[PDB]
Amino acid sequence: MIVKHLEEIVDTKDDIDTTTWNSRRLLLTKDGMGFSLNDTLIKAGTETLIWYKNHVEAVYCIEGEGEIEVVGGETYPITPGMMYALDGHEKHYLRARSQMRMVCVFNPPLTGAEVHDEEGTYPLLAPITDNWSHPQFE
Ligand SMILES: CC1=N[C@H](C(=O)O)CCN1
Ligand SMILES: [Fe+3]
Repeated sequence: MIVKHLEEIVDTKDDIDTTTWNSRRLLLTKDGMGFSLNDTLIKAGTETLIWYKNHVEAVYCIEGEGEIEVVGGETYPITPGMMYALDGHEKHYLRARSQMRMVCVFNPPLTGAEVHDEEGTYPLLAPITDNWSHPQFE
């Protein structure tokens, strides 16, 4: 039996932060379920190109608005309750207008290595700057 909680996973090694998303890993390869499961926040304003050549992924949007454009296919608006699945290993752009909370399922499981690698993703547009700077720490 396995029990976890999002509020324990955030700000933790299972919460992987990138320029365009924040991925809270719920079931890992270690957990041995046959799939990985996470809760990903795609940040407002971002664009990411995505292509998983070695996995199929299901995505279920429970918050926010955006779209997914399939390279060589259609463009599908994302809203709460929309779900898409890349059974065809589709190359695609993922765009968030507001922050999107996505529940995600990978088959086979992603590994910590692939997540940290950012295997299959290419972030193209980051969120707008909050006036921050690396050499500024005031
Ligand atoms: C569609 C997507 N999957 C990744 C994941 O759930 O690991 C998060 C970033 N975006
Ligand atoms: Fe995706």
